[PDB]
Amino acid sequence: KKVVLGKKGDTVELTCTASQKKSIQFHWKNSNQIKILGNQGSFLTKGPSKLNDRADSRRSLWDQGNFPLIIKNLKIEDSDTYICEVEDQKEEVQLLVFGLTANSDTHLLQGQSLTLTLESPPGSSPSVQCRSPRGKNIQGGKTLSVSQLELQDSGTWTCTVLQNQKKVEFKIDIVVLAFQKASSIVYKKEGEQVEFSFPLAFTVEKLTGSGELWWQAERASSSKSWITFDLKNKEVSVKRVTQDPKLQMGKKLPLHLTLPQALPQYAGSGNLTLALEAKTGKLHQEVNLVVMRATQLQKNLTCEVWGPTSPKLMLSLKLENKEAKVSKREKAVWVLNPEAGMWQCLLSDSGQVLLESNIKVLP
Repeated sequence: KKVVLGKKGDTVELTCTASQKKSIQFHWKNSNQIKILGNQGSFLTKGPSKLNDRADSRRSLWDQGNFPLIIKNLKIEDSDTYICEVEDQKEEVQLLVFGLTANSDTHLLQGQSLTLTLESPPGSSPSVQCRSPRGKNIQGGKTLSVSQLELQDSGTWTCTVLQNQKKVEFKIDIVVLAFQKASSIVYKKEGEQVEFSFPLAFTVEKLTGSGELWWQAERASSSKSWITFDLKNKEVSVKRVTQDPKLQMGKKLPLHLTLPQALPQYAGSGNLTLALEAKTGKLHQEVNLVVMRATQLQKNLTCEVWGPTSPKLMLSLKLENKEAKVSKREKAVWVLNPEAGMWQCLLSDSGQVLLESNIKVLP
């Protein structure tokens, strides 16, 4: 009742051993008495089975009393019981051949699904467990499906098939393209020339990609504001659009959404959607910009932080020398009546300083 598990397209070696270390008559048959292979003296014979072109022995072991059935390029339909007849005795082995394929041979996107399908012989009911590089585990029988892939799922998945207390292992390479950042965030001040950056992971491929960035300026519901770009290899180019501010873009693959001067109205969220192909999908990665404006009215001052600020942060204005001239939790604080000193406006949260903008007072 011996059981051997094979992999589709692999080779297997089914063993037969005589009592004595000498070459004797042996023959391999299947469960329907179809001759696979045997010897005639020292010679190999092959029977009229469907295995004929893929069956062999190792004749260098026959003088050792070993008469193996080697089957290459295993097919699912090679699953059968095989019998070696040697010295008036029968040695029985059940071969079960499995195959395991991803439903996609092409690179996948983050958030897209992955489905593995186990090819199995009639009358077998195996369990399957597969594990991604990140440790994601999926279990099943015929089909195993992960709803949403993570970037960290890219690489070699290891799948174990369990059948008859035996197991066999499949390694499947999964390739997906994903952004290397979720919410990028830049804290600048009325003036500071803003830069943004969203990287990928090299790739080639033909006619392949273009999308655009969308922005929700703070208060200025005046949306539909954007920039459109087409890509091909290490070549990028603005399809058209931009307008509104002077956003400049690069000619080179490592995308740099440039914002000439960080003016106050350019604060808010944004989604940079990328979508290429062969068998498309669309990447996304968030973008956000905050601005701080430290400016003394007349003999009295004020400063304010626009954009995506947290209801957890604080703002403060002091003349650096001495401590807190005004501390608070909001985006538009004021300090009426300042004294000479190179004042610092401070935006943070918890403790670590986020935005810092210096400015002096006169008398």
